[PDB]
Amino acid sequence: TRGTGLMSANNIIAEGIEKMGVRTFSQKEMAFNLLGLLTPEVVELCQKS
Amino acid sequence: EQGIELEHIDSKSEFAHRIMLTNILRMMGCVKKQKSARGIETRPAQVI
Amino acid sequence: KDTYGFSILDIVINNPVNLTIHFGGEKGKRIRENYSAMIFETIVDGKLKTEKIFKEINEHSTSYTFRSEKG
Repeated sequence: TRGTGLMSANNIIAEGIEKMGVRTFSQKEMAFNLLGLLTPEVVELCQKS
Repeated sequence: EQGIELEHIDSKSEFAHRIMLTNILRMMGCVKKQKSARGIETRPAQVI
Repeated sequence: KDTYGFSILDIVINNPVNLTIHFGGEKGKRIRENYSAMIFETIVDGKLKTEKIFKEINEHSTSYTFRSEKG
């Protein structure tokens, strides 16, 4: 996740990492991913196991 | 924690470990105790 | 408690203004099914008219609140 206190020092190689065919995330994208885990369907899934 | 290799693990790393694991388990435990003291069994808290 | 997720003793002792039932987990889902099943059948011009009590409660409901004014 580009831009955090835990990863900021690595923004400069994110482009090459992506050239390998991998995806880096902005903080907005990662937050959207995480909020995906609070939808009713995933919430019910978590209550299952 | 930057530049702290195996032999540098000291006070700061122990405190960071407390924050990022031990007190997270304690926070889960505290929520469990509050919910059970009130007999709440059907409203679970999702921990991310 | 087992069937509808509320204690009658609690209502008698404390008389709450509002009471929320939570349908979380397996027990919550069973209680929600109990709520969903019950109905208010009636006869209209010599014909059955099966209504449903708790029209707000469906299979996507996570809670239900009983309301009142003073208890």
